[PDB]
Amino acid sequence: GGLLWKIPWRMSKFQKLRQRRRLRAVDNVVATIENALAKKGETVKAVERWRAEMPTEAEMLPKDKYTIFDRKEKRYRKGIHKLPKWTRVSQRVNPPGY
Amino acid sequence: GSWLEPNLNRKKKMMKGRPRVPTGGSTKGTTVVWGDYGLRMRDHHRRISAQQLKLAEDTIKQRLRGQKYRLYKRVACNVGVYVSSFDHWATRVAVNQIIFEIRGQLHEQVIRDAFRLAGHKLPGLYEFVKKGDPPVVGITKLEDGLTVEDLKNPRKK
RNA sequence: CAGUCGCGUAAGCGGGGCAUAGGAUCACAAGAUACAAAAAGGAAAGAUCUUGGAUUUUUGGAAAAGCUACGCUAGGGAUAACAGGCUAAUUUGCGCAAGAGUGUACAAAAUGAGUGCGCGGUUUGGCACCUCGAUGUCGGCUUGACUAAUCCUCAUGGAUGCAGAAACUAUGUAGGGUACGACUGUUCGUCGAUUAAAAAGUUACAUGAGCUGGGUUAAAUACGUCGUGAGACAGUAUGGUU
RNA sequence: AACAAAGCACUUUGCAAAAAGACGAUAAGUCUAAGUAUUGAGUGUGAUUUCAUGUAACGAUACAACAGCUGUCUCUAUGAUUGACUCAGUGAAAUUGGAA
RNA sequence: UUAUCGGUGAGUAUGUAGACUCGGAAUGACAAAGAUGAAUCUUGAAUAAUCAGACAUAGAAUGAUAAGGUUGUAUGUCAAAAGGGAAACAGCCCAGAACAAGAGUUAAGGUUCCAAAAUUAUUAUUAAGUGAAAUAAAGAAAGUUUUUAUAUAAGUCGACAAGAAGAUGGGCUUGGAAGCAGCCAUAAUUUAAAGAUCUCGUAACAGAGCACUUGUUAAAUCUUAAAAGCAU
RNA sequence: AGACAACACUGACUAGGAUAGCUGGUUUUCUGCGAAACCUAUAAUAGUAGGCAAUUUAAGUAACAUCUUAGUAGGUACAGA
Ligand SMILES: [K+]
Ligand SMILES: [K+]
Ligand SMILES: [Mg+2]
Ligand SMILES: [Mg+2]
Ligand SMILES: [Mg+2]
Ligand SMILES: [Mg+2]
Ligand SMILES: [Mg+2]
Ligand SMILES: [Mg+2]
Ligand SMILES: [Mg+2]
Ligand SMILES: [Mg+2]
Ligand SMILES: [Mg+2]
Ligand SMILES: [Mg+2]
Ligand SMILES: [Mg+2]
Ligand SMILES: [Mg+2]
Ligand SMILES: [Mg+2]
Ligand SMILES: [Mg+2]
Ligand SMILES: [Mg+2]
Ligand SMILES: [Mg+2]
Ligand SMILES: [Mg+2]
Ligand SMILES: [Mg+2]
Ligand SMILES: [Mg+2]
Ligand SMILES: [Mg+2]
Ligand SMILES: [Mg+2]
Ligand SMILES: [Mg+2]
Ligand SMILES: [Mg+2]
Ligand SMILES: [Mg+2]
Ligand SMILES: [Mg+2]
Ligand SMILES: [Mg+2]
Ligand SMILES: [Mg+2]
Ligand SMILES: [Mg+2]
Ligand SMILES: [Mg+2]
Ligand SMILES: [Mg+2]
Ligand SMILES: [Mg+2]
Ligand SMILES: [Mg+2]
Ligand SMILES: [Mg+2]
Repeated sequence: GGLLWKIPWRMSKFQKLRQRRRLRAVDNVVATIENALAKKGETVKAVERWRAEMPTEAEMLPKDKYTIFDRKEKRYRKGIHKLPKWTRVSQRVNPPGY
Repeated sequence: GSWLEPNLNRKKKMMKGRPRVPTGGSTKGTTVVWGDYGLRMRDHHRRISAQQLKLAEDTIKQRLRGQKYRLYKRVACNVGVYVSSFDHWATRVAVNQIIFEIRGQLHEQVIRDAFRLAGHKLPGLYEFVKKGDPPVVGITKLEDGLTVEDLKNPRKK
């Protein structure tokens, strides 16, 4: 190609700090909504699905926070900053073994 | 037919498709089922041609000629590649899948040299595999008690 | 729902086919309707309903062959004659890895099948962002600048296959050179005789507001081939305001 | 090298009222012709020789060889004039979105 | 009579998938009730422009798993959207500009200097300016670190000294084959050990090493290999 | 020789009578809302028509959007043989 989209393949230590803090901020929203309902003895299907199949920032591996699964990459991994609107989208789980 | 020339019609054109990319825990084709040693494609998923697999077999036969061995082929060329009309037969292979297998009254080091020379003729990077080692789920070998459910578990840290 | 028929003990079923592949209007023609009837009585020609004949097959429905290199106008440049841009299938562009084999012996002095991993942008291509100096996209002249994958000159490793000499292979290195003529429209090329050697590529054929016109395009004429013909031709020959 | 050309060949024309041919919104009529088959018109060929082809002669046609000649060239130098250049007089043009 | 050729039966055997789907998501779709919400919806009347879109991400078709190629789908941006970041930038990452003021509060992104803000703390690696806002590959190797094993005063590791028997020049083979052209065998024996022989060598013997065995020197976290991270 | 017939000739000059789905241009300010490059038909694909649908402002709304809860249609990813 000729149109230059200068996107580095890896993130900087400053972007990683904000990715860590963005994952840790979505945990407080799900922990606030999950505890607010438990006091009322209530539950939601989407709040129970999240806690089941999604990990917290303290349970994620570094490669799951800064990378995603791309079948067209050599090692099936791609920088998470390559995902559209990656800053306002949730992406924590990748296919097993990849 | 054969493993290099299927019993299919060349006129009927096929779509390109894509090799199988198991994203759900499958381990099909990643273990040695018949022979004692195998040749694993350990880097990426490709589409191998019938000319590349025939040269790989000829390579192993040339190195192991005059010796007693049984070579099993774990792939078949059932994909018609049409390069503008029919061009050749190819096969789609996933990652960490066995290509060949061997068994006989040979030395392990003598077989490594055979599979090593066959890993140069084929495209991509290959790995010598023994019988009894665990399977591969994606690009992760299930070793040290690792199971397919631990790779699916979100909590890994 | 009304009309009135079939089958069935009855319940009931029947407005063709197990489902999915058959075009109107106009005109024209055959039945019915009793609407209107250009003074009036009739009629003709109209109106409603039913129906028929359609590669109406360009099937929402024209009765329809070409040439223009002498072309004209209005436009677009959906890339078309060029160059630049993207790609790298292919190449007369290369490297590396591996080593079947050749080398009396002995893989790696030399040599290297079919292959794998690559660089690069020269040839033939693909694409079409882009209208412009082109179909041999290129030749000669003048004048360069740069590259290094080296023909000559300089330093040098290997060579049971380096005794010497010559030559081979490879590593450094682009300072300066790489001429002259004949025949080929051209570079492609081919040869002659010298020479330490008579190597390549990039620069919009590097360079026509620097030259040439070998070219880049015409109208004339003859011949050849194709077409019923006008004409066409990546044809051939002579001539043709740069 | 094309057109014409002399020569040659073929078709047509009997002239009694209009010879054929050409022309005439379309005729009278005119050229043909004050001509008559050795006449007129049309068509192709292109003297002659041999019956497309070979010679003499001719060509600002195209091409080749040979001899001479020379600044075409090896390889340019010098000289002359008129421009170019400077002073005085007169005084254009294409072009130009705006320009540090 | 065949672990030869094809065929048949059996297999809860292995793989293959656009026109196989027994199993089977998420997503999206339809509609009901309640709640919330910025009127965003429908209808009536009046009445437009537009009908080569482009790129990005995912997943395909096509091409050659080439193209800033061509063609569907999902989502967004540009088109018609300024501002901050991406050195410069239609399409990417943020965020939707009515006008001012403020060391105001933040996004993306950054904080040695150009240039607003850390030469801010903690633990490791790299020595190549690798790298530092656009990853060239396979591969090579006493680069270096860590981990997992591992040798060790019963002397590791390296070096040094000597030995490395006999039947036997194994049989065949060939002009010659004596461990070492090739063919076949290569159970034994005796020793501290010693392959009917791994690399040379001879026309063939001979001859020199190795595997193998003893001793000497000598290590008190100091041996060897594999894989992983980062470099060449 | 498509040669010449007075700037013009593959049919001159002059006067009278055109069209152009194509190109270019279309002039003051403020305010509100705000698209599309898709489908169907078309001798149509550079056009046009009907939709979808932008705007104006009236009448309606059990309107429309989103979520929750229960239900329904349908076989992709995956997985399997
Ligand atoms: K003329
Ligand atoms: K608005
Ligand atoms: Mg560019
Ligand atoms: Mg390979
Ligand atoms: Mg009447
Ligand atoms: Mg009457
Ligand atoms: Mg139609
Ligand atoms: Mg229709
Ligand atoms: Mg275009
Ligand atoms: Mg040999
Ligand atoms: Mg050299
Ligand atoms: Mg030497
Ligand atoms: Mg010498
Ligand atoms: Mg010098
Ligand atoms: Mg040139
Ligand atoms: Mg120029
Ligand atoms: Mg002509
Ligand atoms: Mg002719
Ligand atoms: Mg002349
Ligand atoms: Mg004659
Ligand atoms: Mg007459
Ligand atoms: Mg003639
Ligand atoms: Mg003649
Ligand atoms: Mg004359
Ligand atoms: Mg003056
Ligand atoms: Mg495109
Ligand atoms: Mg526009
Ligand atoms: Mg912007
Ligand atoms: Mg910066
Ligand atoms: Mg402040
Ligand atoms: Mg500062
Ligand atoms: Mg650097
Ligand atoms: Mg759109
Ligand atoms: Mg139009
Ligand atoms: Mg099912």
